[PDB]
Amino acid sequence: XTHHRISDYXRLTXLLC
Amino acid sequence: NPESADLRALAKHLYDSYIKSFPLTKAKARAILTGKTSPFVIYDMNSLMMGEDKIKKEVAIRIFQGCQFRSVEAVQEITEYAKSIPGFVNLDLNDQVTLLKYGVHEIIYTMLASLMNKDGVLISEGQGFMTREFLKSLRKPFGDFMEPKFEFAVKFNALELDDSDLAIFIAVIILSGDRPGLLNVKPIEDIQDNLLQALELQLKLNHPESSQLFAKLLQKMTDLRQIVTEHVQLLQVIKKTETDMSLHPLLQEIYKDLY
Repeated sequence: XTHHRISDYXRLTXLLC
Repeated sequence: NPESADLRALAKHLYDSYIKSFPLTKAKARAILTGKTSPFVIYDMNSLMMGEDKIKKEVAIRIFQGCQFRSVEAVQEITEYAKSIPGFVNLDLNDQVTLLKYGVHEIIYTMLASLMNKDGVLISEGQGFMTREFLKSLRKPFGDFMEPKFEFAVKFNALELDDSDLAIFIAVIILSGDRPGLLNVKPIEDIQDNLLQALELQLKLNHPESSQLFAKLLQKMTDLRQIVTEHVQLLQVIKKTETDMSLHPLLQEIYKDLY
């Protein structure tokens, strides 16, 4: 989901979420 | 005993999840390296050449980038494993991201040891073996990029951990309360405390002859932090000499403002 630094972690967030 | 049961059940859950998350386990790597099942050996430029046909720009750059691509696949598998660790996905999402950012390379090196011996490393999902000496032969500044990993692996492998041990140890590493920038340390330390007791019980059951194994393993966690530090510095150097070389964007996310 969304988090404070998401705009710097597109790819990692893709994997986690 | 209901706590004992819980702890054994946790060890079992993590082992089951590890197996699901990581195709190339230590058991599988050891079977290949000892012949119970051989990899194409790359020991020089000619064998690298012959290797490109048999298994899957300049050579040193190609090998380094190969290492990065393999790291990217490990980040994927580790992220999946982390999601299976009880409590992890219930943490603050900012904190989950911080735990992965700082945890993933330490796990990479831990699990890389499974594929290594003192003379080289399994590559291409166990279909090839690249000699340590060959990796040392590459031109500056790539000549040494694997040496810290080999050195760690030879010492780590001497503990003779199995995959059931490793599953708990890597969980302990990810759930580290001391990562920079964590917002809520206490819930992380609480989970890690359960994992540490699971680990202690696992090692007592699984390595009764190894009287100080738990303590020895806690020390390795600290050692892992230094290889990562040294790797990031190594990348700084390479980012200087080699401006044309593209870096992997997932890794750039991980490395950005790391240490």
